[PDB]
Amino acid sequence: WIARINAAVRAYGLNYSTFINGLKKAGIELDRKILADMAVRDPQAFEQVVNKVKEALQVQ
Repeated sequence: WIARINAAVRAYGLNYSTFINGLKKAGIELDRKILADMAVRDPQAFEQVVNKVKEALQVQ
């Protein structure tokens, strides 16, 4: 539950590393292992986490 996170976020432009920082900016300490299930396998809830880190990080 590591490179599945990488594999999920590389669609956007995040390389998991910048996503990682933006998780803390969101204040949601996630994708640590076994969210990464949802990252690939539940793309509905994946898009929610991404949405929160998108405002918190990217578009902030």
